[PDB]
Amino acid sequence: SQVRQNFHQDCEAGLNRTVNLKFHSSYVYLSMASYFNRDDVALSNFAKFFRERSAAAKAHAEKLIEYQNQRGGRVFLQSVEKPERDDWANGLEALQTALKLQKSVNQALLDLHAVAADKSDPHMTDFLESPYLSESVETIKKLGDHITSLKKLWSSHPGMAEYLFNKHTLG
Amino acid sequence: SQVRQNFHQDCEAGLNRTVNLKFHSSYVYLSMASYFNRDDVALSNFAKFFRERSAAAKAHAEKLIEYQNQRGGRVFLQSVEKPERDDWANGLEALQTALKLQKSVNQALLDLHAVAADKSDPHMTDFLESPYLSESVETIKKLGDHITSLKKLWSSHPGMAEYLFNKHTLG
Amino acid sequence: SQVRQNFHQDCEAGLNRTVNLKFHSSYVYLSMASYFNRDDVALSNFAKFFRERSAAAKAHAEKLIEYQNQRGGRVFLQSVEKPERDDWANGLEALQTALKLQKSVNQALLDLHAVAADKSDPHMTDFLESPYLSESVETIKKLGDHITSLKKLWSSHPGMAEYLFNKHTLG
Amino acid sequence: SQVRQNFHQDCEAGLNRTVNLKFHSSYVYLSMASYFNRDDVALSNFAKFFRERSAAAKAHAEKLIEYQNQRGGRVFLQSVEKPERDDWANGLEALQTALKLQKSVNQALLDLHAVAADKSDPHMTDFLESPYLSESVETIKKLGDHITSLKKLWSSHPGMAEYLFNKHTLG
Repeated sequence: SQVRQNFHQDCEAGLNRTVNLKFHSSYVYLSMASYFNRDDVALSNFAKFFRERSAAAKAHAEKLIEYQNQRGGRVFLQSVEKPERDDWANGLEALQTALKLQKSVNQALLDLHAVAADKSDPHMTDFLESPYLSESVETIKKLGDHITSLKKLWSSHPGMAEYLFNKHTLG
Repeated sequence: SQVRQNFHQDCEAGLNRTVNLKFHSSYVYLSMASYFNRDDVALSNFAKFFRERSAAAKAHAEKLIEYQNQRGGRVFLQSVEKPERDDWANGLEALQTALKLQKSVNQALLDLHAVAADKSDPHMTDFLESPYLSESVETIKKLGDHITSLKKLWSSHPGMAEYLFNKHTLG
Repeated sequence: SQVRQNFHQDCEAGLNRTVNLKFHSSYVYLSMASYFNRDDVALSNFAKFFRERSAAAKAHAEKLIEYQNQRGGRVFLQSVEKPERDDWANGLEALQTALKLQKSVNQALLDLHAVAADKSDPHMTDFLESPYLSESVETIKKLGDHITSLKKLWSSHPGMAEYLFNKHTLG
Repeated sequence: SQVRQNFHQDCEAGLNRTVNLKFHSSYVYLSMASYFNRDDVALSNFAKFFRERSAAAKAHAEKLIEYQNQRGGRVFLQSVEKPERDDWANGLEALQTALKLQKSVNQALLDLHAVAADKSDPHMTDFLESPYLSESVETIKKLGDHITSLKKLWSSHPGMAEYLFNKHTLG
């Protein structure tokens, strides 16, 4: 590629693994969003919250593909694995799963950053820092906060907990 | 000082002790505000409430320094002692601590007022009355009211209590 | 903390030392601001300049506390030491002291950055770079410029120097 | 007087002495204002500054007369003594004279306040505190500041001092 410069094979490869990871998390969140819109769950604001999480992950995957092109790397798309579950049990459990999800995605980004730094690619590290890494910690803190608030209410009445939270926090 | 007139040493000294007191209470409130923003506490409106309490105390300290200058007294700043605790347990406890804090600060202001009156300084007593003393009783009554409302809810479920109050009263 | 990830003890500790440092510099500047408002100094724009320096340092300390929370670290506040002097002699001397102050604070930030880099924390280094490090060099250059301009005038008449500068540069 | 209530003879008498005092200070300031408009002095902003000082004193005298009526006391006007000088030498000297003037007027008000307090008249003390006493200290501090700034410049060149100050401070 007449455009490629100071762009290592490992950073190119790591970039492709990371877009698939982003697509998978988006799919996981779409699943949760759909689950909360079931007539037997009916927590519209929980569903709305995960639709946003999904859209954001989808957008990140798309920007990574664009970055691959901008640097002269070549895009290779892999199949997107289905979410691990079809039923998400409840609001607290869905929320807890997402925290783990966000942390493993955050770990992958840190790893990609490390390769970029190790290969001396200041353009990629700068690119990965904002808004990717910053987005991760903000979301993780937000999710962490939500889990704490829901746990408090849960101790009293889980049924009333989800309803109150769905309305006053996610609404 | 070519400006000094009818300004006693004790009122000058008492003024400096009181600014340090104001700075300390501001620091105490900053501590509480930070505590409520912890991912394991997550009571954003409680944090917001104490940020206001802090800013107000900081502002009072600053106006007292200005008053010292306006009268021809000389400002002497002392170190600001750290808050007594790093952990504030919970919403009710933080609220109760603040009531005591506000009352001891209110007592100090009454004492400063008494010295000013005793030294026959109508400018300082007038200055201390509004908005300092008036600010104190308004805040004390507000804090007293909040403690009552939180105690009611607390009897049922503390977890749900903090969440409801954080939303409907402090929000 | 369910939120903590890739956040080292040293970066957490260094963050707490740095907020205390920021609080102390803010206190130093408040002192200078008050000094210039004395009826026997009367350099209102010098006072105004240091009130800004103070407010900015206070704001930085507050953002660092927020960063500590966002990463899952725990805030520990220490006492804030009083400024080294109560009298700042004159405009040039106050200005020179501030340059040293800003440089030692800038050095501390570079040191904190080095620990973050050494521990491989791209989120913290990115956070420290803008706007902290950038704020430091801009302020240092501004202070350096002011000292040069005041020195020129000083050689002729210090009395007239402070008055002219207070009006045409700081005004 | 069908209106008089809790109004002592001494407070009534002290009120009349104080209006004459206010009228005299107004006259003194009119004199200074006129002096600075002389073709051989020509410091228009100094003149403008003293016209304001004059108008303010005149206004205070008028409000005191109104207060006398509102309480059911009876107004007795005395002759207004001419200012002590016709020539005010220069800007610094005029400024210094005014500081003394303002302090002796401030002392008289404190004395009147003391009689009111001693006679247990909360309406008069409240009336004397704002805006009379507060006006006094604000003006005294302002005058004190101006004298300091002018002294600095004076040390270098008095001629240039008055000109610069007339333009940059009083303008």
